[PDB]
Amino acid sequence: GAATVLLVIVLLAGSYLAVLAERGAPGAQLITYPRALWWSVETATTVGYGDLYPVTLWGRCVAVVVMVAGITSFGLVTAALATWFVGQ
Amino acid sequence: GAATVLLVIVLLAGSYLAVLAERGAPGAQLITYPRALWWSVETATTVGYGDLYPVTLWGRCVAVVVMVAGITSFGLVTAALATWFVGQ
Amino acid sequence: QVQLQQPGAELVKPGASVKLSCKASGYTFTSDWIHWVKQRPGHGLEWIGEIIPSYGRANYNEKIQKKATLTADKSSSTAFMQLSSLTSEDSAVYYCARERGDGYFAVWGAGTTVTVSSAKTTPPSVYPLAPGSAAQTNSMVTLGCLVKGYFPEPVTVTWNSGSLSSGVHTFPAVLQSDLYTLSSSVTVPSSSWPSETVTCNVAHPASSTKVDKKIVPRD
Amino acid sequence: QVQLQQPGAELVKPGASVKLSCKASGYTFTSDWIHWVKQRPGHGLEWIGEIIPSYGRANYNEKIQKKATLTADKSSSTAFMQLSSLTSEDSAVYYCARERGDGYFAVWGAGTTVTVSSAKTTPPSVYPLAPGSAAQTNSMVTLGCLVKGYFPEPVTVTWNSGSLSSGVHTFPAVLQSDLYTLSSSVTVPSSSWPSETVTCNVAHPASSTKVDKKIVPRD
Amino acid sequence: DILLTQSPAILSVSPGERVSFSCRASQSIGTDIHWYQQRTNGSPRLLIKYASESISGIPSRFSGSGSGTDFTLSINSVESEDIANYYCQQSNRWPFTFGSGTKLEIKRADAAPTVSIFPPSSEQLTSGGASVVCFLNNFYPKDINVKWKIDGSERQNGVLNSWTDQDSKDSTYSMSSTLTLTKDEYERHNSYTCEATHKTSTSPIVKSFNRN
Amino acid sequence: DILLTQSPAILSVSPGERVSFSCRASQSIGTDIHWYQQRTNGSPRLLIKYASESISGIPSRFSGSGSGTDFTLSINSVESEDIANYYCQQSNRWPFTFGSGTKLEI
Repeated sequence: GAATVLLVIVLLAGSYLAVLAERGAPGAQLITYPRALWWSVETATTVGYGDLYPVTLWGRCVAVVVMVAGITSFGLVTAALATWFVGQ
Repeated sequence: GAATVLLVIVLLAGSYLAVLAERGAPGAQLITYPRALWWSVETATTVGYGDLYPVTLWGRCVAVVVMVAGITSFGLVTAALATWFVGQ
Repeated sequence: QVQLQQPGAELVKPGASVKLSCKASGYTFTSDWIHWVKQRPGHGLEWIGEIIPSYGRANYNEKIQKKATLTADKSSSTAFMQLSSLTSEDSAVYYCARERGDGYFAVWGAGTTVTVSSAKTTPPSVYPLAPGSAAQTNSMVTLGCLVKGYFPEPVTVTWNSGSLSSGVHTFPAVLQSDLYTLSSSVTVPSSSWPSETVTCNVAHPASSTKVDKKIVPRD
Repeated sequence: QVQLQQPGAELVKPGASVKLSCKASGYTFTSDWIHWVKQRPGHGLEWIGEIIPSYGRANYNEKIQKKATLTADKSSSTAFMQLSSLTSEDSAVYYCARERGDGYFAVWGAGTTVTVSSAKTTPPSVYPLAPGSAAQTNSMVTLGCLVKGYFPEPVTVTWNSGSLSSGVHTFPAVLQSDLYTLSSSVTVPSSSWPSETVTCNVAHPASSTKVDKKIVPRD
Repeated sequence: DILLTQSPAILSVSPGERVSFSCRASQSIGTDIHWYQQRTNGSPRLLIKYASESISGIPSRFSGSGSGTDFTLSINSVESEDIANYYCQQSNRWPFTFGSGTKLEIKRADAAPTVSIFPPSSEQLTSGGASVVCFLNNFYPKDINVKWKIDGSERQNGVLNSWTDQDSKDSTYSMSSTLTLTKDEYERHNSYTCEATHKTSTSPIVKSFNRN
Repeated sequence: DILLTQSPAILSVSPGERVSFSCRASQSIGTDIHWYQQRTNGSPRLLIKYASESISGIPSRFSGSGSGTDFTLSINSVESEDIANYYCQQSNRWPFTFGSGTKLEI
């Protein structure tokens, strides 16, 4: 219920930092905030579209942080699994 | 808390072995330790960027070991789900 | 209001360096990036580099020799580009532009003309161009002003402080003996002149000068 | 200090085999790979294969006929390349190089010149080259040494044990009757010679010989 | 880095006709292409973003299309104000890059030049210099020749010419011709004449004036 | 295997002039390209790694750029000591391969 707050904090912090890390790296596509936010979601949700990813060392770090913070933070699925387990 | 130790052991053992398996295979891109460590993380985290993967038989094995050891070892998310469930 | 303000010109002796400025106004976000683009006369746009004021990191075009160093002052909302050890190859118009972190340059500065030369600065002499006494006027009359002996480029010529834009032609300057010269043309209904005043305003950024010359019929 | 040490040369009769060595020093990691590269005279670099000492596995270029077998001795930090059943096509310089598992060859050995021939080894004869008595000297004087009748390549010529490098030209060897010949040139201020000694040092790896020849004015 | 190819470098169209500028990327960049307009002596101005998105303030006349490697900027019914250089720019991969630009040229009806000659000013003479200026304004095509004559005799020394780019006001061209002489040289001659020869006429257009 | 094309094979420049060597890969290799210098009778020496990374000990004069399939090695103001053969090498896919080399002539 409140975890979902940390998720948006990360997804936004990740989105931002990611762009910072990647610009400068010739060939990097993670360089505009908007799509960087789309990347961050894909990452936490862990979904697998492989359409956007990092190439710099730092970028991969922001990546790792988003995976940890976000894959965990997505410990929000369960709350939605509880409410949907009760009122149904 | 301590599981996170086994993860780094695997990610490092996987990263190393993976490079060993893949070199020799014409067209294999999992052939430098650094990116091989990036692969290993993607694998345990199970994230889905599909930018790096194995082509040799042995490589896929190191892969399977990393998936098992790591997807499991990533049973660290929960600890972070507990501390973040308490001090919050 | 002007979102990005850049000085009109900078004269630099070969080997010396110069620091260009870009003062920004309007909305400012932590996601803004300030870009610099170089354009030589008659040529295209070349990306130089970018900087993110909120963090202070700068990136540069790897394909070209690095002549610039970018910095930014948050309190004065000003971005700077230090160009060092310049040669004539560095002479060009340098634009600054703002990108909201979404890939396109929403707005551009007016650009700073940088001239790398050993020659000295020289304000232009502005002379009137009124028809001769034997010239037959039509329903329209053409007047002008001669701007010569100035250096370096550029000069901005307007008519009646800018209120007069239609019927105006300003010719490209010609270089002779380390000095430029150009003329500007203006055409108004023959009946309105001299009853209605016609004055050209010549600004020369490099010398920080701006003079006016009223165009009146010859004696 | 030299990170990779390789012997200067190896003469091999057609059909026979030879084992090249590469002794490494400096930092050593479990992730190091030792590579071997072949380069024929006047041609480019050709990758032969690689081996990881920490594990002992070796990989080879599939595009070329396999002439090599790679091994490594951890205790002596030495990598070996066994070339078997050689022909003149195998004559070339063979380099060993170290890669830290990150894709680039951080350092290279000096290379081993392998010559596949039936001819026999022969140390070079080193003769002095001093100006004739009627030669007029300028502010500079040119001396040299003739190195002929040696086989196989190569020979390394230095002046004053290497302390003299500027003003030195060593000409490519010419092959005639199963023997090579070349000369090396050195130019020093005319005033410094013979007051200051000038000696050439000729090393012939294949014969394990190195001789010196002091250059003095003719009788 | 992504190479953006803009060909042809110059596009000639008749008034009111639809025109299309081409931009090809060396590799697929989705729809991450933006178009800018740059008039003579002006700064670049954003026209279209992300291949086809409209920008407020830009005439509906402008539109974009394409995705992948091939993009197009179109103008429905071109008019004089559209005369300028057009550049594409990509933001799919770092670093951002620009195309080399395409100039829009309009083929209008022929127009004879308006010729005006001006005697040097008294303010200039006071400085020991004398410039005689001649304007050949608003003509088309831009091909034109100017000739100077002092006292009936062709003059060539001291003459400098300047030609404007096509005008975004009426698609015409203009040219200035300046004959500079010292006050002395100027004082020992009577009439100065400028003659313009243009396709619109078999006979030259001449303007003169006497120093007296 | 990845083919690395280096053309022209010989590049002639005047002293103090900027020069650019070209390297094109048969397929996209990101920035996994490295440049080596080899003087007459000398062994290869690493100049630039991962397309544009500087190596300590190498004159600032040397720089690299590019990504994907096209790469460039540049020298600002060439001098005599730069006379040598220049080779590119890729490490994106196995096996590592070398370009055929470009000679710098002054």
